[PDB]
Amino acid sequence: SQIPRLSAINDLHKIWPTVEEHGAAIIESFLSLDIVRRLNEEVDPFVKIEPIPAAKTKDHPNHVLSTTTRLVNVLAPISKAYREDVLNSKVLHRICSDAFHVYGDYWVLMGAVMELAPSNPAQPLHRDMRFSHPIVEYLKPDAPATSINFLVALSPFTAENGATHVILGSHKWQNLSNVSMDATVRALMNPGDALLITDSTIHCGGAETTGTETRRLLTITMGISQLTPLESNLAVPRPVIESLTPLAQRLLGWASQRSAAPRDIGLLTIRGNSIEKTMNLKAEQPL
Ligand SMILES: CN1C(=O)c2ccccc2NC(=O)[C@@]12O[C@H]2c1ccccc1
Ligand SMILES: [Fe+3]
Repeated sequence: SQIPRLSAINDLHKIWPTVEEHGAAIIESFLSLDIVRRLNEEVDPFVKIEPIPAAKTKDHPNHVLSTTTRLVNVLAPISKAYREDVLNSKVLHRICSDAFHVYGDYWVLMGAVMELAPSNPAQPLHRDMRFSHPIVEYLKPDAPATSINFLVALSPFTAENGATHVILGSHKWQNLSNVSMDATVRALMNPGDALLITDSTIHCGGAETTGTETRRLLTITMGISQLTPLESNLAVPRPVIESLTPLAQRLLGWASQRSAAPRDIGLLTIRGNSIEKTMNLKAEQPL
């Protein structure tokens, strides 16, 4: 059984139900080729100057990613396509509101570009969030997923160049005895396609075998606003923040948040008022 593939336009209402059942789905043409081009252009130089994940110069080194991975997060200050087109994706927001309605508001836990050098080895099969949010492991096994991960191809995903592996149905597994590469299928994707998984879906980046292709992706981890993001936008210039939509501002932690509790008292509030009301935060102001 292969990963179900869905149209971002026509099959919109089926995307989250598909992931909820099978643990993965491919959203064909999630981002247009044009958004992909612009995003690639914008992040290019920052990918190039990015050192190894556990570089000695970092005070939060990432010891888990391979030395042949480059990860660049906090994309808003770096990319117009990201902070405008991506953060406002209608497809993304329908899926996220489908997925997280039982909990309340959601935001970006991390939006990162990942680039894999030629001959990058495959990752060990894993679930996300275990190196940042121990709390997730203590949730009841049937609790609705508290984060999901959009893995957006920014270049072709082939079997040959290390397209992602997923184990369909593994988001519901409790006993991990059958975890093996034998159980996986591949996410073959064109640029702009997206693989959508939950935080319980067992998956791994694939082994790059050509020795010449450089595979790149945009990973967008969306999570309930009750969970702390992996990345901070606190240092993003106010002019940039005030160029965004109110929705994009909330996704980046520049607005208060709400839970779904009937008499919700809110998150990140200030003596009963919102961040944005308190700071008189403007929105949609061109730079
Ligand atoms: C270390 N890590 C990440 O840096 C990461 C990167 C992008 C998006 C999410 C993310 N979160 C993770 O939990 C984790 O896929 C995890 C993983 C496990 C094993 C091997 C490689 C990665
Ligand atoms: Fe992962």
